[PDB]
Amino acid sequence: EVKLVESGGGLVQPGGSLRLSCATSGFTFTDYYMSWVRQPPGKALEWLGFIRNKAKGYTVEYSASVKGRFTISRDNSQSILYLQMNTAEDSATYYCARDGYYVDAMDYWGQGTSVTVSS
Amino acid sequence: DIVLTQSPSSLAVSAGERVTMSCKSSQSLFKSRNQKNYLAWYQQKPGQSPKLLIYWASTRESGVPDRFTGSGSGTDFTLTINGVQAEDLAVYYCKQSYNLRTFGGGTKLELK
Ligand SMILES: O=C(O)[C@@]1(O)C[C@@H](O)[C@@H](O)[C@@H]([C@H](O)CO)O1
Ligand SMILES: [Mg+2]
Repeated sequence: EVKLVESGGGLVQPGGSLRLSCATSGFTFTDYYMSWVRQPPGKALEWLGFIRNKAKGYTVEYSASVKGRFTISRDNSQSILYLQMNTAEDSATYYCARDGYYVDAMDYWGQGTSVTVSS
Repeated sequence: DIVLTQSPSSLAVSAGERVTMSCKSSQSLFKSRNQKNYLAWYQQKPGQSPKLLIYWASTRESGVPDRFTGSGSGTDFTLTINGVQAEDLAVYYCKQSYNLRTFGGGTKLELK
């Protein structure tokens, strides 16, 4: 049974930093890519970036919207994905999802974690 | 910078009837290599996490009911729901995986 679980979301304020976590299981973690997708309340899904698998070298990719400010890390021994957010529009529900060049899609998703922004 | 336009923004139907929705890409998502269309459809029920319905334009994911059918290639793609069920109330996103990943605006399906 595949599992993805996001956590580490809450209230913050622009310029600040927030660390998001995605504990996984039920599959060979290192065999798959891992993408982060967000969704502002009542808006569309937005792909933020992913980190490739074992054969690819765990290299990372980003969307122009978050590139630089955001960074994506993974723990190949514990099978946990990370989204290190740095620095009003970033507010949203944050989903981590299993990705890869097998089906070229995110075939498994977490339940997301809410990130708000209030002074 | 790939742009996927989904049409229409929203639509409503009764349970049991047939619906189609469009996903047009500003760039071809077809790779001559493996001869695959790097487009996928995602179903998102209200207040729930997105689910993969179809990949490679026309390939149905495991567990997905046969009433969902993806079609098209290049820049024109279509999602067809044959005999809509109440469970189908959701927002349907098309997503290009040709270069990185990009989501369409999404099409919200209502069931009255
Ligand atoms: O960036 C990737 O490593 C990746 O392999 C993801 C695949 O889904 C696919 O999009 C691929 C491009 O199509 C280039 O081949 O890039
Ligand atoms: Mg699968």
